[PDB]
Amino acid sequence: SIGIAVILVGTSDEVAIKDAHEKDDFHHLSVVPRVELVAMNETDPKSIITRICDLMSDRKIQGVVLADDTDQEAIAQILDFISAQTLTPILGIHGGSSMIMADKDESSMFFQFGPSIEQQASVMLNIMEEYDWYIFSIVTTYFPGYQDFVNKIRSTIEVGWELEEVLLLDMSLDDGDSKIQNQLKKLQSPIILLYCTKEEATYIFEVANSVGLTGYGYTWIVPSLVAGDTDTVPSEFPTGLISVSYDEWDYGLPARVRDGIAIITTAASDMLSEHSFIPEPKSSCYNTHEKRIYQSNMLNRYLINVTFEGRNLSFSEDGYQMHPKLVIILLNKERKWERVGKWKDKSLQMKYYVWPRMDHLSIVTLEEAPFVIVESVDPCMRNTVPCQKRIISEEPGYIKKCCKGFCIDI
Amino acid sequence: GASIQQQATVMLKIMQDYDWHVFSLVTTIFPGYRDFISFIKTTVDNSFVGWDMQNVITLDTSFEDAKTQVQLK
Amino acid sequence: ESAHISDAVGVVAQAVHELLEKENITDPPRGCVGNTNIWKTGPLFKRVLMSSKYAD
Amino acid sequence: KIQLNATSVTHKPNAIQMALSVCEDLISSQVYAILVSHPPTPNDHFTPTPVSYTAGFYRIPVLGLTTRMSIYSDKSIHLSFLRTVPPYSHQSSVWFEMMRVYNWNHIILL
Ligand SMILES: *[C@@H]1O[C@H](CO)[C@@H](O[C@@H]2O[C@H](CO)[C@@H](O)[C@H](O)[C@H]2NC(C)=O)[C@H](O)[C@H]1NC(C)=O
Ligand SMILES: *[C@@H]1O[C@H](CO)[C@@H](O[C@@H]2O[C@H](CO)[C@@H](O)[C@H](O)[C@H]2NC(C)=O)[C@H](O)[C@H]1NC(C)=O
Ligand SMILES: *[C@@H]1O[C@H](CO)[C@@H](O)[C@H](O)[C@H]1NC(C)=O
Repeated sequence: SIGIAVILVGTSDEVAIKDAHEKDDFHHLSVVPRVELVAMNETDPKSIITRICDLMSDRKIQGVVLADDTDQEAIAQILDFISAQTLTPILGIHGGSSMIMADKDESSMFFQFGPSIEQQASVMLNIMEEYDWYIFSIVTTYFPGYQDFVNKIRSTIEVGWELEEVLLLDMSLDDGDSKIQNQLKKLQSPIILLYCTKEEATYIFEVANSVGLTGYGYTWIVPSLVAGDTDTVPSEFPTGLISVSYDEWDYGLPARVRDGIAIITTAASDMLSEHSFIPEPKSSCYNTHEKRIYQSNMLNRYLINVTFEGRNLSFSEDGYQMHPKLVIILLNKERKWERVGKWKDKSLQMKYYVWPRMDHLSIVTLEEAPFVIVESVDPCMRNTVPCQKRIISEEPGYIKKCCKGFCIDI
Repeated sequence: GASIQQQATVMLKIMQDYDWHVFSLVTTIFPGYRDFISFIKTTVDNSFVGWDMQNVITLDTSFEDAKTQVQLK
Repeated sequence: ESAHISDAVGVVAQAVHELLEKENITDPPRGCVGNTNIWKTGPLFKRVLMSSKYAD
Repeated sequence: KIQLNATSVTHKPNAIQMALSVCEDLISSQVYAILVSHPPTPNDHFTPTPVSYTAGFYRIPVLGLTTRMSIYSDKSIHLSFLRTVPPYSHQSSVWFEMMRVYNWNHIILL
């Protein structure tokens, strides 16, 4: 009979979520969770404080789920304080409650749905491995999660990877546009990687269009936070922008709500079965200092290992998920994001066998014993050249091999 | 006094006497540049040195430092 | 704390007078009721403060 | 014609209600700077942090006066916080100067 709080702010199909709220199979454990859904606005944090205070005082809330539609990281930033200061854990699944901040508190109990910085770096390097582009550069601003990304990529790249330019931009100081334009002259690789904020991204794109380093031969790949919302397209995002976003198309709001309710319920069941005790103290909103006596110290240990009949919804120590589902987007000529490929379980899947462009001449050949030697890829090495073999049984299938020989050397 | 071609020959002699065999060519929109280009092209091809010449840098207007800097780099 | 407060208040006064020398005067909204828009000269005012120099 | 109106807030033992009241009063006041001068807090936590975070929610500069912990030195999280008392890391530079004076190279830092 645990109390679960669902808060929705912004436009959403509340009736559909309520109908799909009881879409889990929790009859195998005596939990009978109680779920209350309430709508809210994005007025101010203090309103949220009052709402959660009232909810926990009335229904004895042991778990809070927040979903919104804003593009501000402050939501989880302040929700971390509430999660740390209250014994009831909090979860974020969509909207402003999804972007991962720097870190959570030691006493924090707040978790999010999404991948870490390092996992995104790994996926982006997998993309660069898929299509043979090994020359790149990295530029980022002073958002806190920059050192993690830089060190992760450096360690991962430590195949002939060649990084030749790393840039750090501090946009707190104004009148630095001339300095930015001068220091962007160091970029020489065809591909440049960026890690900043949306408005900062627009400013940097203004500077780039001023210097004209984004026309045809240069393509940009950016993390999820740069895009954020597919519906809105900023003013001058160059055509061909590549990014990876959380799969929000095949994973809708009711699915997120069901997953959150299920993980909360099963963590509570694990805590109340393995230790035979469920921490459900007096949910007092006023003077919460005395309400923190019954510190769980093990529900978090049971909140980081959850299976949902196929879905390994385990979480990490920092607060992020372990097995996210990711999708890749591209900016075509008209301002929209297309669905190009998928990444899951360290596997990269691309729909286009060759990346379309925004001289070049194709070569046909055949294997000959001393002159053209073809072999399968490494479960291609140096001094070899990749080659594509079409398979006819469906959609046109190709398999990549490695071709070398006497003629190839010429 | 001498013309542009004689002075250009003297300049290439000076360059040879110090063995600076790698260079480029930067020209403005100042009139008489194409004759200098042609004279240099004819002088290099009949020389004992075998000079290394980079592509010629030609300015268009008062440099905007937008596309001219691309060639200057 | 007696001298520290005096030094801080003097620095604040001279910094505010330095800021008032420039244009684009912005004031915070009432964030307690439906105001989630940022103060636009936040980083600008911090930059104003960084270049501050004192002899008192 | 610039006018200066003075407003200060007192102490409460808690921190959630303290932060809530501080944020509400400062929002209703539309202040430009925030000053905290509590060296001898009975709680050893030394936490004026929520005021700084809420000021950074609107990019409102904060100037510390007492705490010298290096957590506030991190502008990546403390985006709108400053202070006029250097952290203990400057004592490391002082010890480096001492090493320069007495010609000491190998240390045992704990
Ligand atoms: C959840 O707990 C189970 C049990 O401890 C974990 O299963 C273990 O996983 C490790 C690492 O793969 C193995 O070395 C052990 O042999 C496994 N033991 C059992 C009994 O399965 C499982 O990995 C945990 N899941 C998460 C992600 O927390
Ligand atoms: C100057 O500041 C004082 C506070 O120091 C303001 O007085 C407050 O006014 C509000 C609104 O009426 C009350 O809720 C507070 O209780 C008052 N506090 C005190 C201590 O008086 C005053 O209104 C301000 N005046 C100006 C010039 O804005
Ligand atoms: C503290 O500062 C004041 C003002 O500068 C000074 O007069 C006083 O002597 C200082 N402290 C002491 C007790 O020395």
